[PDB]
Amino acid sequence: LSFELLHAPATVCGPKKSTNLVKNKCVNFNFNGLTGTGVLTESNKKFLPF
Amino acid sequence: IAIPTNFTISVTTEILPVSMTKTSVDCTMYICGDSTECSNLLLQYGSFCT
Repeated sequence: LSFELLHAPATVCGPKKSTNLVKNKCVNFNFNGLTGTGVLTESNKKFLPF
Repeated sequence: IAIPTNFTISVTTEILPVSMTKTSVDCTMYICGDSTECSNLLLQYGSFCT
């Protein structure tokens, strides 16, 4: 298994863990690279699929 | 000389502002959001928020 790091966009990366703590908890959060801090609450918004 | 033989009663409107909107800003929440180390850096600037 030979590994090469070209300048092209990196494609193969290993798996990533996951956990959740949803309501009324001040949490540092990392959603697929979107990092922040705050309280997570269920929403009525209607994001388009993409 | 010229003397008036009649009169008119005129109602005219004058408009004057008296108040603004009372606004407040949480200096820390505006500048640093909920980042602890940004707040620590902000303490280095003294009493600007106050």
